[PDB]
Amino acid sequence: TVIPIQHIRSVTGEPPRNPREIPIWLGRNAPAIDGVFPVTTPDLRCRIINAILGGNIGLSLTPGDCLTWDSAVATLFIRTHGTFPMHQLGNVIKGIVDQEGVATAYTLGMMLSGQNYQLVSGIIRGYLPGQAVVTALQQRLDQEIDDQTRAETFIQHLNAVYEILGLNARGQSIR
Amino acid sequence: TVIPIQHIRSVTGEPPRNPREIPIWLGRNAPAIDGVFPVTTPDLRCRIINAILGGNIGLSLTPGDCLTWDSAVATLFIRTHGTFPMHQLGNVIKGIVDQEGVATAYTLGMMLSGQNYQLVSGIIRGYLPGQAVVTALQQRLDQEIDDQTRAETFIQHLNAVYEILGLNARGQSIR
Amino acid sequence: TVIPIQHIRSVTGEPPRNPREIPIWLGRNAPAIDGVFPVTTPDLRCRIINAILGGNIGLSLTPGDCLTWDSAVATLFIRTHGTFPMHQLGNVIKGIVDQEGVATAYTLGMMLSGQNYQLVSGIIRGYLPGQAVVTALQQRLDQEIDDQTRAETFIQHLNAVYEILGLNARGQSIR
Amino acid sequence: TVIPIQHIRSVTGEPPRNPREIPIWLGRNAPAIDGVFPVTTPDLRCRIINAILGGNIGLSLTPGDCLTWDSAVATLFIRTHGTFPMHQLGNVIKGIVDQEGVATAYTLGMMLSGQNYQLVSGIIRGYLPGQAVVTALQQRLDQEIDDQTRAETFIQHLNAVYEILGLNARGQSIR
Amino acid sequence: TVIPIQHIRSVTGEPPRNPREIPIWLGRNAPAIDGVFPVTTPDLRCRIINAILGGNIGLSLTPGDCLTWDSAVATLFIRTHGTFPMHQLGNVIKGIVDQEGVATAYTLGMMLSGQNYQLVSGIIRGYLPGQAVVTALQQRLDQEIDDQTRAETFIQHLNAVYEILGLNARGQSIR
Amino acid sequence: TVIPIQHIRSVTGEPPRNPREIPIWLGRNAPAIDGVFPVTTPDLRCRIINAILGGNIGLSLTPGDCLTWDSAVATLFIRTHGTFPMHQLGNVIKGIVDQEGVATAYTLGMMLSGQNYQLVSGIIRGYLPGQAVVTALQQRLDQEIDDQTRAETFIQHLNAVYEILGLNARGQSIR
Repeated sequence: TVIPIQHIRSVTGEPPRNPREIPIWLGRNAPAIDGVFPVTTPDLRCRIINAILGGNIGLSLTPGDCLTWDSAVATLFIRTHGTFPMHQLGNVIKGIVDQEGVATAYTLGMMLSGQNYQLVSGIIRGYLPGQAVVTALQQRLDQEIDDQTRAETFIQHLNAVYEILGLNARGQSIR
Repeated sequence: TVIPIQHIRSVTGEPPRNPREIPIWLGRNAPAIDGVFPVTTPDLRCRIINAILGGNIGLSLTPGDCLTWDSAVATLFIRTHGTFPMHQLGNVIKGIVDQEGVATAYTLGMMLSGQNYQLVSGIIRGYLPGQAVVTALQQRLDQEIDDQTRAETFIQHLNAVYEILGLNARGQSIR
Repeated sequence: TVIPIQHIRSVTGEPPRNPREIPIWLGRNAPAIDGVFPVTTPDLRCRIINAILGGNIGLSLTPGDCLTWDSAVATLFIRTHGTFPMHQLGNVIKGIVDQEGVATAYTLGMMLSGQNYQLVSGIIRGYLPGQAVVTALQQRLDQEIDDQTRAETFIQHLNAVYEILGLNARGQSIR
Repeated sequence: TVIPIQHIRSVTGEPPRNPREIPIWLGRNAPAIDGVFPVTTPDLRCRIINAILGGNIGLSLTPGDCLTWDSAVATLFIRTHGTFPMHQLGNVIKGIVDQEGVATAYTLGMMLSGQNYQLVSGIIRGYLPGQAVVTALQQRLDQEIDDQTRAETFIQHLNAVYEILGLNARGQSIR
Repeated sequence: TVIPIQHIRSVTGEPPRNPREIPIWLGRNAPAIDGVFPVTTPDLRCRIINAILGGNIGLSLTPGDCLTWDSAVATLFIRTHGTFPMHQLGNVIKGIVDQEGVATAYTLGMMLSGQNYQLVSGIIRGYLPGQAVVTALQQRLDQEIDDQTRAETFIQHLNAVYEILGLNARGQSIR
Repeated sequence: TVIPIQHIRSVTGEPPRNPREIPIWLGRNAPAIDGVFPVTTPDLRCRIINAILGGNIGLSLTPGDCLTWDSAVATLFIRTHGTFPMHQLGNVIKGIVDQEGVATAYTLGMMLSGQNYQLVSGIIRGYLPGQAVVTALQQRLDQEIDDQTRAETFIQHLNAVYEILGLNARGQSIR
């Protein structure tokens, strides 16, 4: 095969030069890249990741690393931050909430941790924008069946509760 | 099934930064997008929209919100301006009437509103060129049988009235 | 299908900024476009025109408008100039013969005036380049059996008289 | 069905601005265009000329005119110069020998005249660069069996005689 | 086959202006090229390198010189610097562990030295990043069988130790 | 069967205007051209060269002249510089020796000369750096059997001699 790199690299754009911003940059373009091209085999994830990173030192992956987007995003964290990602999940989540917003930090949160709803849910509930929201969001997530049902319906609920109070993704008033 | 994003960007350009300026940019550039690469289902429209807006998780859509290029546009306007933003919808429409004219202000307004004949009809009738037009246009639309039918035959009737009086699109004379 | 946009756009160039000029510009670059990519169906004209004129939602066409290159140019004229009273058809046509010449002004002239031969034939007669050409043309049109055939063979006969006298499209001498 | 217009436009270049230069510029570039992409039908030859010229010029041809490259080059000469190319054949050939030398002027002179070897040879014999070149070239051409084959091997024989005297393509002395 | 050069040449970028900088630039950018287009044979490595470096008849390789990317990078090194004697292998390697770090310098030193594991292991032990690394790495290599296994397990151990101590490739702490 | 002239010409660039400068320009760019697009038959070599030099009939090769790249470049040298142009071939060569060193000069200087070992050997020996270089290279080349052999091993032996004395490519010291 040959990967359509002309296209994939228009969705994504050019990467950040500060190289401990990279795992979060690749983390939040992954959903888009999967729409524009079906990435099925770990060989193609590795090929795509290595193409879009270009000439950066020590930052090529192996197909061993790139089994899921998570596993890859965790491996590029370990080679930049030095630590494992799940020895500072708290600080990383808080840092994203402040720049990008809750629905972003939720998403990267469950890439880095490894689809651990319990933990990431609890760390986020900390950084929600005001007490009122926290109570609102909680009663919606308590009326699902399982924690498997809650990890699909979490963004759907946050987006409904922010409509009522009139806030804007980054958690500021529209009003 | 490679969505050719590089070509679609060649025609539309880059979307704005200030995400209050995204919902109209998407309505304006819609019939260009659809000429380069023709969409068919909601599925594809989702995959195209998300890929254009890039690595933005906050303004990401789902198939549910994308039956039509209008349903997509409406959903984004409620996330950015909030519901019942009637003073702002007043202001985006008054702006267009001055640059473009009333038949453009009508279609963009009706797109951003979720095809709300009653609201947008009302706003435009305050920005028409002079008392005699308002009255002539209304008498024609009142003869029509229901509100679905008025929304169909509005640009039609506005033209007929503007032609008699000898105005061009921007409501200035050609006699 | 797959419309070769970035090739078509290399060949035509950029559409002019004052949009009153567009309609005559889409006429001159038609036989170039048909070179690069043969436009068969009206659905394909719409797609190509819409992608060229970019994010200008004022000028978007439908299959309904663009059946022939001349139908499409006629519509785009109406929207940039306005619908005229018949008594002013003369003043539109004159203008065009000074830019483009008689064969242009005839064709648009019949589109704008419900394809009526008597009116626009009678108007054009006035603006030909010299007495000789006028009588030269008539005799060829007076051998024809009815006004239906005259309406077809008008361009054909006009070119044959301009050949003989040694005149360019604008009706001046080639030297 | 879709011609490679990107590749052909690299081989030719931009057309010259002064349109009395166009009909010879197209004669020089023809045999290279035949190499890059094969041109078999009139309908193809038409399209390639119409796309190269580009619509700023307004020199559109038809599948009747573009039958053979010489018939196309013939037609464009009339619509710029106003005369027939056979009105002054000497004064065209003498021009092309003063810039590009004998082998260009042989090649366009056969194009304009309609493969009239007997005439074009008789004209160019006058403009050759010195008595012994003339008498040396006319020894070789008199040795070959017929005139069909003389017109084939003419440039093959000319390049030889320029070698043995040490002149370049523009008939100047190399030393 | 024809190779996708325009795509490869958009992922790597322009090669540096000083040609002593070229042989390492090519090592950094190898994995990217393998991403765009998987390079399988020595032939295809040659074709790709020769096209990227363009007009340099100076640095053009053959299939002999490029079996593996590490052969090419060595051959290109010998040209741009010159073959140097044993006592100068010190200043070559120290120069590189400063730019790129131990893993790069080990692989090139083993290549510019005819795989002299005792020499290139000895020199690299002076430029390791702290005494506790020097000692930890030694123990792992020591409990291997012979020098041939030690040569092929070196980079495996280096990285394992660098991981525990939490260093990046350039050999500096990131915690 | 399209020759892709836009890809080739993105790697080589635009050939120089002064027709004396061409033969060496095509020598330098030869390996990069066959990197982008693999030639095989003499036919295709002919077709690519004529496409590049464009609408230039004065420098137009035939398949007879194009067995190899070198055979083309020799023939084009003889059309522009003369037969036995030995003062001229002196200065192209000494020129390249003072920018790019002896090993390029031997390779280019050989193509321009149609692989005339004894002539290009002779020229270069008088630009080598110092008397001790000349004796040693000569002894090593003399130990060879045939004159064909000597031209296969010439660069190899230059670099042995150069590497004892401790010189780089450009005849500069490396101590």
